[PDB]
Amino acid sequence: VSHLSARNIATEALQMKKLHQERGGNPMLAQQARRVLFATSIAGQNLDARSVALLLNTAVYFGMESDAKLVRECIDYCLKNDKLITVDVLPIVVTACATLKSRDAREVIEMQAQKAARNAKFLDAKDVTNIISAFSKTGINHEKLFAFLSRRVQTLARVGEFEAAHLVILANAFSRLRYRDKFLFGAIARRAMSLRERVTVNELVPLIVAFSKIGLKDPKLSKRFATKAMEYVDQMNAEQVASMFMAFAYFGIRYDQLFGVLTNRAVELIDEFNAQYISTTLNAFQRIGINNPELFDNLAERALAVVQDHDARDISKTVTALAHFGLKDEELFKRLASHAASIADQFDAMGLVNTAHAFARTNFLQQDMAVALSERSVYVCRLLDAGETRRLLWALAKFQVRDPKILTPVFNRCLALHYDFFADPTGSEEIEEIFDFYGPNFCPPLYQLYIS
Amino acid sequence: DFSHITRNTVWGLWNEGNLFSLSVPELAFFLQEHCRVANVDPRAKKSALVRQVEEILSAEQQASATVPQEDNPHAIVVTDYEYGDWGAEPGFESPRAFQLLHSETATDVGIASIDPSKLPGQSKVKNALAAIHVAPNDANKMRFRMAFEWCLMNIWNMNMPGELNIGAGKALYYRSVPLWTVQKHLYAQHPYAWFAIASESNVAAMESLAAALNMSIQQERTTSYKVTIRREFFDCELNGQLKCTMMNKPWDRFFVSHYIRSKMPDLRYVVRARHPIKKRIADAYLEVYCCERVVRKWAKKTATGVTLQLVETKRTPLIERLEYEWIVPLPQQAERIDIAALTDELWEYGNKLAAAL
Amino acid sequence: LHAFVRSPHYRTIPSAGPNGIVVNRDMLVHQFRDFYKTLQHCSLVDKVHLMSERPSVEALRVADQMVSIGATFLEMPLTGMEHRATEFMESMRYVRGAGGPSTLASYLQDTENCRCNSGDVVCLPNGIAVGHGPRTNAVAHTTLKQLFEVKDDQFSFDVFTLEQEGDAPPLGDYFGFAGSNVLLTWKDEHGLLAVDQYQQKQPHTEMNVVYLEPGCHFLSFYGVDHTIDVLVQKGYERSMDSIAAAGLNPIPVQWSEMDKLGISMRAAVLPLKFFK
Amino acid sequence: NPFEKVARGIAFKMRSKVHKQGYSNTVMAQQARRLSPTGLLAMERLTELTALQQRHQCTFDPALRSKATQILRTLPLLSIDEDPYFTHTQRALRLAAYFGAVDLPVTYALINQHTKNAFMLDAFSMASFFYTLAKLKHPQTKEIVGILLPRLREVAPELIAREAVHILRLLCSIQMADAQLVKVVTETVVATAADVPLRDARQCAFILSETFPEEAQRILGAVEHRLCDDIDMNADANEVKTTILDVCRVVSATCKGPRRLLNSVARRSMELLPQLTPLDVAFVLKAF
Amino acid sequence: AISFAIAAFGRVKYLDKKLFDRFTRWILDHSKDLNAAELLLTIRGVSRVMLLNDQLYDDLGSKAAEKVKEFPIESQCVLLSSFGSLGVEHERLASRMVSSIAENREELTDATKAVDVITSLWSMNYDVEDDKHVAQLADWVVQRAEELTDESIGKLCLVLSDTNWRHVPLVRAIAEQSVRLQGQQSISPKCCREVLDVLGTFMIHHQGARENLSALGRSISKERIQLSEEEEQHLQLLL
Amino acid sequence: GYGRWNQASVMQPETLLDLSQAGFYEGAANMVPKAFQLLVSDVAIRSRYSKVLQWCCLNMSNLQMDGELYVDFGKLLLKPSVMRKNRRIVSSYTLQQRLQVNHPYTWVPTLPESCLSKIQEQFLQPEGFAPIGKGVQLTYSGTIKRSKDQLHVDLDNKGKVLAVNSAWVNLQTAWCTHAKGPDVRLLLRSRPPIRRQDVELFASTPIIKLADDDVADVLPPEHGQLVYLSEDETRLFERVSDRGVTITVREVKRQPLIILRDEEEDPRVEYSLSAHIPANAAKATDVRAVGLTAFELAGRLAGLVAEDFVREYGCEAKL
Repeated sequence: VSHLSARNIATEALQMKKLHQERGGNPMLAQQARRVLFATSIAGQNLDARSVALLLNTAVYFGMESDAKLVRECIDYCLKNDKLITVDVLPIVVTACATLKSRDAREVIEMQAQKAARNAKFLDAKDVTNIISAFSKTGINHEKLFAFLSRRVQTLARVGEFEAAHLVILANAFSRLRYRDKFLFGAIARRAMSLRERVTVNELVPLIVAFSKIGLKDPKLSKRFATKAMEYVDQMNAEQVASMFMAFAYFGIRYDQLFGVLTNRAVELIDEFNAQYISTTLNAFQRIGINNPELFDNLAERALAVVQDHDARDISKTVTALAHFGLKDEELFKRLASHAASIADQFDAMGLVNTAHAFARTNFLQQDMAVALSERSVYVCRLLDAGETRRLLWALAKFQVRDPKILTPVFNRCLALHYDFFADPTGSEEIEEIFDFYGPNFCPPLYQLYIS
Repeated sequence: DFSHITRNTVWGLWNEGNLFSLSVPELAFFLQEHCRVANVDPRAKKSALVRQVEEILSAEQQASATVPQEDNPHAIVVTDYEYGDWGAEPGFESPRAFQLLHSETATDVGIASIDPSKLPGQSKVKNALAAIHVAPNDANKMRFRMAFEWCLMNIWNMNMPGELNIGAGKALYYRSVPLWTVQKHLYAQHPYAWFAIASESNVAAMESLAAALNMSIQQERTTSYKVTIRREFFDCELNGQLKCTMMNKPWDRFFVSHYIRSKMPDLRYVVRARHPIKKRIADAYLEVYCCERVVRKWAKKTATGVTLQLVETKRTPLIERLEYEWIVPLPQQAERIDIAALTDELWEYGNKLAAAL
Repeated sequence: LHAFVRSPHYRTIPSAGPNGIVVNRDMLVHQFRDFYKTLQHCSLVDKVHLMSERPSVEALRVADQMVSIGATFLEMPLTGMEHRATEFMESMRYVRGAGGPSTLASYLQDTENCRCNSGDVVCLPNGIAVGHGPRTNAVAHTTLKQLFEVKDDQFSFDVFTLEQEGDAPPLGDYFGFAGSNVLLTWKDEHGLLAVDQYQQKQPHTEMNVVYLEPGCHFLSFYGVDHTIDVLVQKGYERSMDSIAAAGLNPIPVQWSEMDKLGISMRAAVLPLKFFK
Repeated sequence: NPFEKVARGIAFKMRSKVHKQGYSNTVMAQQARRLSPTGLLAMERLTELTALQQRHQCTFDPALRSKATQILRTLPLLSIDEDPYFTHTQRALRLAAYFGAVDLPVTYALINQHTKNAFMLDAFSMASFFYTLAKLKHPQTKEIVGILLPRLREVAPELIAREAVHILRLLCSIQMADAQLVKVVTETVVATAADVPLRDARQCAFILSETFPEEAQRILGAVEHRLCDDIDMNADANEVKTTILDVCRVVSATCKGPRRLLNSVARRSMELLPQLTPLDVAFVLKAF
Repeated sequence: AISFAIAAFGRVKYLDKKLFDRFTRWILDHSKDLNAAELLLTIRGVSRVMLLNDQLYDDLGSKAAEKVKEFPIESQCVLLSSFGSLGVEHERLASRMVSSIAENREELTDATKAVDVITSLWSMNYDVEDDKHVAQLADWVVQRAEELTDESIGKLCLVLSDTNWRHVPLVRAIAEQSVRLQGQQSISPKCCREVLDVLGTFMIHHQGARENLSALGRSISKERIQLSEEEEQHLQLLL
Repeated sequence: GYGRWNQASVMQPETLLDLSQAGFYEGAANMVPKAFQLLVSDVAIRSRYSKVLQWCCLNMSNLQMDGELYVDFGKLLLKPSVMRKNRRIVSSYTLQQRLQVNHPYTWVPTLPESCLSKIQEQFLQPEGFAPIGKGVQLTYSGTIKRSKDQLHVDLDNKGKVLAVNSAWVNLQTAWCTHAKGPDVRLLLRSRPPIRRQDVELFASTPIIKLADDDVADVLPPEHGQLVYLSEDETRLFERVSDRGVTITVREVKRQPLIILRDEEEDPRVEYSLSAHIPANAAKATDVRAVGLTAFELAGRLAGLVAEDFVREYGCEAKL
């Protein structure tokens, strides 16, 4: 008896979305938009596909999901009416039905993928980047479509037709898609080098990250990006500095001058470090092998400033980075241990074993943290391999824990993988320590297998 | 003023508008208790309290519940380097088809029927269902007959000749590999290898099965040359004198199912059709892969009447293993043969082949 | 305002094209990437679209599928052109990927016995100069007169039938147009016939005429918008001076080795006009 | 701190998905609307006899009452808590009322449906029920009204004047009027004296005059000046006659009357003298 | 207190679904006795909140069609705009309403309002190619086509292009006014692009406008693929 | 309408619709994020029951709520309409979604008599721990239907109401189905807030009139409809494993007297394990060992009553 006009509602919600994402994003506007959108409903009206992907895009932006009726009436009519969706509307629909957990939000994606594969040849520069960035989110696994889109990217970029902002989008989307191709990334790097100085630092760093995260085994590009990063180190903030640290570590080559100027940059930005990317700027150093202690002390000093709000994985990464050449600053170490005890929330099994192992190998034993981690160990021991089970067992032994409810599950697991438990030479010494504590009485089958 | 005021209630209001449904004492209590306000002015009327509460909540949100659909290209994300419980998903309810089967997993809950007439109450209903972890053998058998129905209809609608062959061999799963995740991975990447290996010592055993099922030798030990050429795969079956007998198009599998048993060689079922070849190109060679195959074939007629052919083959590529297979041509749409019982018999014979090697 | 160009297939370039003159394959695909840049940086076209590669070298002869005579396109009649039907069925898709449908030239393809060819009809400020020669019949001209001609004080639009000899090349190759009342022409008997037939048909126009030596390919379209830009083939500095003395900025383009193939620049770019 | 912030955000995000539009909630609220076959049979019989009610008004053919009596005698009526709003049941009660079916068992079945569930009766439903059950001179009205009254004292503030008139008439005919419903109903009728049908104000004042003189006086004072303007400027002789007569009755009952209204009633009575039956003049002088 | 309430909600956009449903039910019930200054006050109110009540609009349109003389000119324009904003077509209302504006054409404040009437009459899917009543306003715009501004020309180009209207004098007036607007340096590139679009679509040359308008009219429709200084100098080397 | 009704031409552009949808987020069934589990017997399922329970407790914490972990034993009977076209095999995910929309399951919490041989008279006796219970406590349990929601009341044998509060809302419901033994049902329940006016009101007005053996409903019709009354015999036992973990075991022999549906007719006997999860348990303190402990105890109790469940009382054709 009173149906809101869907088209005008869409034109209103577009303005509301622009206001919400440009003015700062006060929740009052979000609530107003959700109120108006909930009562909106597609009905015996005849909305065109251009003004249906808007009622879906804005809705999904504002928090709507398959729970609402608007979404359930907009995700449908995309299953039944697919001809209406042209290559301009496709990216919006595909990037809308990506966070949605419904089972039509995954038939729609596949039905669109069956259309973009055939039309992956007839696409200009902008639409290819839009479609690739749309399909990156959904995590689809259609290799023919990706091959065709890479072909189109190479054909379009043979003659310079990508601005120095679509290269970042395309590289990020393919890297997140985990698609290893030497031709496509070589072409993208060539095009990026063609547009000299148009790739500013804010557009340079993500390109380095995307290329480093793909696993391209090659010394070519990692050599070329070095001078660009060296020149651009002047005008970049802490976040990009740490991210580039991690990217250069993952490329796997050692550059003296670039790392030196990176350290000279970091020592000037030590104040801003918020410890969420101190983990990366430490783990990159650990991984590459560089062991320069000039900035380790400053990072240690800044770790005191933010210790109360280290993320869970951050503690694991930082402490395992404090394993190699750990300077044993117990002043920070004790508080880190106390926080790790207090942050004993949902963790990572690998995180738990690495945390305990790094705590034990540094020989700065503490009680409350050991108790908490040993308590948590039971729920994750069923998902550990032989090596990590051995590390966890040795960490427990160095913690001097004799609780049967804690040790029975790990012993059962290590018996289940005895052949792999014994066949790792690098842990053999560790073996001669674990049974050093528990004695032959504990788990007689394990001792019998150990003697042979 | 009372305990029915809760942060959940004063949030479900704020998100709904309608914040003026709470009287002055309610909002004063909310500001005093939850908002840690020093002391609300008793003189304050409804509107000032509503404004203060809304401001406090707006500052309290301190997060973003909006998932952006845009693609900001200045986002440096170094962090990156299913059971359907939390809701009721709305709108629910080159291998072309591969589903994994196993003899232990059976991740499909079974359903039974029981009459709780003796239970308290309920003494009017004589049928009710329940839940049970169904046996993998029978569940996979039912899924197999359903899949064979599907793959038979899919080739009936194309009116294309085809057949089902069952190879006895192992499967090696790569390190890159619940069961549905495995099914999706194998249907997406194919990170597996199939090795058709048979021991020679079992030959005397297999002849015994020929007497067990009363199978007659339809083809003696015959040496043929299976040669696939590129032009497209073209498979020619040369005789012992290098003369082509039959040229065929590539095996286009439609239904694939690798039964990975715990022990003994696995069973690889393959429903596949050979695309008919235009004679204009077939006549050319009648007058990259190359194998010599010494083949022995036993034949029988099953209880349902389909031709059953047990084929042993000594394969040896030249451009080398024993292999055992079952062969049953795909029934046409004019035969009206039973499907379920025939499928059960074929599954049992496949089990016999697996257990006899 | 939509210029469709197609990159050449590297492997199937026929060396020593149909003139007895050898061609350098490794340089065609190097000059094409300069022609594309100049085309997209010459203010003559809005967007340039790169069609996918095809085996046949003749498939590079774009701008024979159809002609843009406004918001309605006219695809040329099927006569001896079926041997490229696939690239006449796929190219069309490239059009619909950015543009849209049209009259479909059902008025042209279906009109009994009919013959035409793009590069033989050229749009002019208030007219349609059709080249009556060895490529387009008079019936096609009559159909164009029935379609695009409007006769009134301000509803004025004329169709001009330009006669030419049997050996004449396509009309658009030697009798061109450019912005601000300039009428480029080739200095040969074909150009003389063009200007003669133009003066005998509505001589009130009084538009400037510029002469070009024969053998100099040029690309210049009336377009929706006014412009002063001519794509002159390199090696013809006399023609460049002649046009530049008239107030038109000349843009030289390297086209020597593509000339040996025997295809003109007018037939190397397919322009369309798309309107909402 | 990222984990706790994200946990709070996720908790609120999943809470926001729990609302009135959810798939399971819609399916449940649509399944409850489905009726058992006995309900469908009852609806069919209701549709059948609705036409009989519509047709009886033109010919008044006898033995049609027998048809309705049989059609509703074994009417299944099973509609408990499948329609929280008392439609398809008040309608059935009205239809049975039209045929005088006060003694048939289904009538007391309907009354028991109303009384037992006298906690899902809103203002309109309760007012509509009280409009009937008065057209039905039921033998046991006393206990029905006694049971309903505690609910009526809570539903009263949202009662429109036209229904308040019937409510007060029912509660005054059977001497069950109280000092709790009357106070709130007179508060409502005094609050909205700015624009209320003067018929309703006069009716309420007269009905309450006998047992609650002060409330009738307050009601009459609230709509005083509008009543004076109606007495003065109106042209309908019969309406002004009835108005002066019943306001005179109100004044006689409460033994009080504002002078501003009395001057106007005197002036218009003098002007419109001949039409008044000697009873009317006697009543006017009685009021004075 | 219904028309007032609707126009006080339909002016700050605070539709309440149930309250408005009750309001519209009341109006549909007693719809025979709403005078002028109500139909305007309720149509302009229930359309700034975008309710597509089929029966309500179909009745209010007819009632305003019967009462046409009482409405002033500005009221008629606002009524047509309110009906056209949503798209709720009503042929009878527009046919009985545009005649009044045509007859009283000379009272419009300037020529922009005539194009506003034509545009908001097109949105209602009323064929502007119909009887001469629309043509009178079009010619009136033509005669005094100096008051048109950028937004007015922008609105006029869309209606001219979409409905296939062959009006040549109107197009020439648009061209000349656009030329003088650019002469005053107070025109926008989108207007220039739309003017060139409509000119090209109708096979009209008008060389006076193409010379001094196209240069403005291509910055909106030219893909400026960013080129580096080295690439710029290489391209200069090319030509 | 009047005034200047011909100057309706100026309207500020910064007007965006602000519909109000009051009455949307409120309610009892629309206040918490729920979770469902269809765990089937015959390890690795106590990982689902760990993850979901932990997230549910975290959600209960972040909403500033408290609840308790309730576990009992009974027998599900899924409605015959859950399956389609008579297919005995269905995905464990599709079934979990089938049961989550309509909830087409009938739940009967009961155990055969003579099953107290193991409980209190085996090693289960120590498991039951101290019987702090004060002996059978004659109690009546009833529920009332308000205009909007429902309330639950416990009334002592001879006296006024001793408990009156809101209905239960259970976040996570798990059907840990067994084959031949009685099925085990796990819950994480919570209480919606209740207005003190309502509890004092239902305390003031006596609910029932239990004169002599027979009982009747004397609730005023202006407050609700009495829909379920049953005489209860209750016993309690408590365990404290040095962690404040009060896993309380409780036995109740309820005899349904005031009945609405034919489902609840005959006398029933029900065990129940319980814990307590306050608004601080989900913070820091482990809240998963409680769930796993209750799961293991319930599984052992179900195993110890496997044989007699399929005895002359009842039958299970689980095949």
